Amino acid sequence: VLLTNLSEHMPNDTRLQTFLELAESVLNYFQPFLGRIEIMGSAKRIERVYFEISESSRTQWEKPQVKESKRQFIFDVVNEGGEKEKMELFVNFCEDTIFEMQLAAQISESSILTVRSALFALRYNILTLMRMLSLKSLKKQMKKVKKMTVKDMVTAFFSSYWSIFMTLLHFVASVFRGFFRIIC
Amino acid sequence: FWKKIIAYQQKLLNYFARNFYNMRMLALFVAFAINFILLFYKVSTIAVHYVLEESSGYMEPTLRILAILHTVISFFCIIGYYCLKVPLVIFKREKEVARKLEFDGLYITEQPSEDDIKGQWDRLVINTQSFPNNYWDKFVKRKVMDKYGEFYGRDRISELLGMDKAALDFSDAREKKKPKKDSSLSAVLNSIDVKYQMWKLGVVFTDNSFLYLAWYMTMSVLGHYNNFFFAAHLLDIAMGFKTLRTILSSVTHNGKQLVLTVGLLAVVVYLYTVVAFNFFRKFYNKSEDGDTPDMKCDDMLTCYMFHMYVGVRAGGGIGDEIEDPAGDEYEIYRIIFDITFFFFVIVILLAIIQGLIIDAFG
Amino acid sequence: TMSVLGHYNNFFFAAHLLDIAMGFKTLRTILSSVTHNGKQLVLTVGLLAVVVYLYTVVAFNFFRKFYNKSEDGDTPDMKCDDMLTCYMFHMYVGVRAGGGIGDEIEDPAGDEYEIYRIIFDITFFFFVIVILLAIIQGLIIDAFG
Amino acid sequence: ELRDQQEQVKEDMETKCFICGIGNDYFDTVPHGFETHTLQEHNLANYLFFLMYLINKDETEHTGQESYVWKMYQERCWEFFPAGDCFRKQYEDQLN
Amino acid sequence: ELRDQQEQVKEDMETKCFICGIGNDYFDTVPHGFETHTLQEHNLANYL
Ligand SMILES: Nc1ncnc2c1ncn2[C@@H]1O[C@H](COP(=O)(O)OP(=O)(O)OP(=O)(O)O)[C@@H](O)[C@H]1O
Ligand SMILES: Nc1ncnc2c1ncn2[C@@H]1O[C@H](COP(=O)(O)OP(=O)(O)OP(=O)(O)O)[C@@H](O)[C@H]1O
Ligand SMILES: [Zn+2]
Ligand SMILES: [Zn+2]
Repeated sequence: VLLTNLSEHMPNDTRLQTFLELAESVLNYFQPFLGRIEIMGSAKRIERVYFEISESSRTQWEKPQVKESKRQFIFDVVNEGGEKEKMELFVNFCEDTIFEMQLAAQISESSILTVRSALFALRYNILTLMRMLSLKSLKKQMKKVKKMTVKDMVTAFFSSYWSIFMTLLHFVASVFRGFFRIIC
Repeated sequence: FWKKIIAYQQKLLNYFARNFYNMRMLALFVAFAINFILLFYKVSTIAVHYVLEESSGYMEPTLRILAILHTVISFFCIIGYYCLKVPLVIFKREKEVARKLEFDGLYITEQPSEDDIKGQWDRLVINTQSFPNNYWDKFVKRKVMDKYGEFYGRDRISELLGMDKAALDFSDAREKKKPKKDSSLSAVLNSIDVKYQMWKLGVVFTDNSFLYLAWYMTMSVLGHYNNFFFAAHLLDIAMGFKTLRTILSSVTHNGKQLVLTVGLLAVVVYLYTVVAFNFFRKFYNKSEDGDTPDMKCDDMLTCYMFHMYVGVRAGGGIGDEIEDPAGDEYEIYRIIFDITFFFFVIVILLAIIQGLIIDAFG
Repeated sequence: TMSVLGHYNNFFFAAHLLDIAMGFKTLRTILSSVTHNGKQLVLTVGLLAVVVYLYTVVAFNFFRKFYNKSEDGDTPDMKCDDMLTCYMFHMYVGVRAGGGIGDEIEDPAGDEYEIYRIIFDITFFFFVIVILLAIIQGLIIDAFG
Repeated sequence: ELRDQQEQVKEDMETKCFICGIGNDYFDTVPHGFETHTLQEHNLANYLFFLMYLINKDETEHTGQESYVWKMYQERCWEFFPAGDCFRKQYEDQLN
Repeated sequence: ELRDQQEQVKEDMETKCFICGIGNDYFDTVPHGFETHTLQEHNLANYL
């Protein structure tokens, strides 16, 4: 807190900057627990205030129901509220939230299968496609197409994508079978 | 030898990639022509048959040729998509996984969430020698080694990313290696990354647009077996026209709200069926003759189906289709029943649907 | 030309009442609601035609027995024995019906396809009658806004 | 009306600070200035945490600022909340 | 249209002074400055 106050009130001091890199680890550790606010101080002057925020406090504030309460409060003050009582409403909401947080802290005492099936089917079908594609039959294909034979090259070109489409159909059928098995 | 084959194959790939969109438009036009012809079937009756009204006589061969052409165009559309848009998907996936590896250590620190198909499948590609094939940054493995090698283990990172430990050092010390003939066999088998191709096939199979085009091809193929399967290709107008997409965005903008409104309608009609089944069973006789009574509310499921099917579609509610309440001791209760049904199910919930559509437009 | 034709047949003078659209600023403002989204309205009509065509395909392939529109049993008037006839029947009758085609086709009770036909009628009512007409209304109201 | 109210709530939050009310245009002179101000300087969550800290802290252990804010909260005087002014606006010339 | 007109009336009253027309942003430099100006300095009731 001392170092953060000094850094924020001495923004152009390299001598303090060096201390900041030296204390980078401690400051990084304490960043979640350090809370900063600004107030209109006793000297008719705006002042920074640094305080401690508890881990339990942070968790209870980040609880989803507290977030829903915050959203409802913001909606209420923005739509059905004025600037005269805005801070009064904010303080009342803060008090209610603090009480709920404290009560929750007191009372707090202490899919994958279908993904696996789809992955296994992908593996099996693509492995079958790779097995049928990569073979010693290239010599037989050459023996068919000795010469140029644009017709043969185009036929093989279309056959490759037909095989890809058939593999996709087999994979889709396997996925459907797996889904039926898991639901039954 | 293979230079000319590769040149011709690349020429065909580029042609299909260039003409991908034009072939989609041609497929839509051929589907429209096929359906215009299909408007000319009649039933002839033993098994019945579907016969064209061959006023000119050329409709049957034209339909057969159009079906063949549509199937060929669908196959060419699949090929063109693979040539054109698959590389973009591969580039996006490679970029995403490389950035997750380098800036988050996905497979170094936190591991996939065990329910993310994308991460579980992308675990395969990291080991491949062609990991950033479409992504420009070829130094991603080196960057990950530099960032995470100091603590997590150099050898372990090398195993994770599939790169050799001291191959470069050994080659610099002494290479003593010789090349191999290209025309000789296995020169293609040893030059293809089977694991990378496996990952690519997996991601393109999981791609949504590729699946849609495969469904299009399958329906086109089924159209030869039964010609009416070509009618399913008219659904492509939704995905083909920007203005039609803008119009359908009104429906699809609040689809969740529409579905929940339908569910609420089902629940309130179920409550009305409970009330009718417990108090108004005598009024649900839907038989003209008095000899045989057709009671539509003697069973709870039958009454619920009757309400859903008839009262919702009726202009004035269930009261339009159930017996007149005049002269009964429950006349006032039944009038309230019918009026509230008309006000809630017919007037309000349908108004909720209309308002959802109009609010989506706005 | 229409005024000249009005002497030959006096009812051609009725075509001159269309000039109120081009004559009144307030009427032009009112018709601007229709004409602002005319392309969207035409495309919505086309989409309605396409979806009704799909429904006619389904009915012609599975629900031909229910399209008898004859009171007497001696002479059957089948409205879906021909694809074009079924399409015209759907467009002309089911769209104009309050509850869809199910208001005008045979009762599905007691049939083995009862559930499928109930789904058919309910989906027709929801899409053609409830949604697409709502799309037209929303287009007009959005043009006003 | 509900949709417009939600949009208005979003806009009056994305364009103004909830505490001081200074618009985002003033804070956006520094890059990310508005979000930095709303998440580090005038965070309503931080104000709630400060109120809770004051309530749970013993009265005798309060510092000068803590005692001042605590007395003002006890009297329900909310003048200590920065209204129309902030640290940056107070020390504009010193910082930049 | 009626709802939008009511909202516009509310906004042009919550953001400007009815008499001088100076926006609330100028007066809000002082805390509660706009309401103080509209209820003590340029009150239309006071003018009446
Ligand atoms: N005093 C303030 N405190 C916090 N945020 C503020 C404040 N004033 C204005 N804002 C603005 O509020 C925006 C987000 O606020 P808020 O936390 O309510 O939104 P959210 O995305 O719904 O939050 P959450 O992550 O809790 O769901 C910020 O981007 C910020 O610009
Ligand atoms: N010249 C002005 N006189 C009074 N109020 C003004 C003037 N100019 C702007 N205003 C604004 O008008 C707002 C309220 O005005 P007005 O008295 O009409 O509202 P109201 O809440 O309907 O009043 P009432 O209490 O009489 O029902 C004030 O908050 C103020 O900011
Ligand atoms: Zn602020
Ligand atoms: Zn004034």
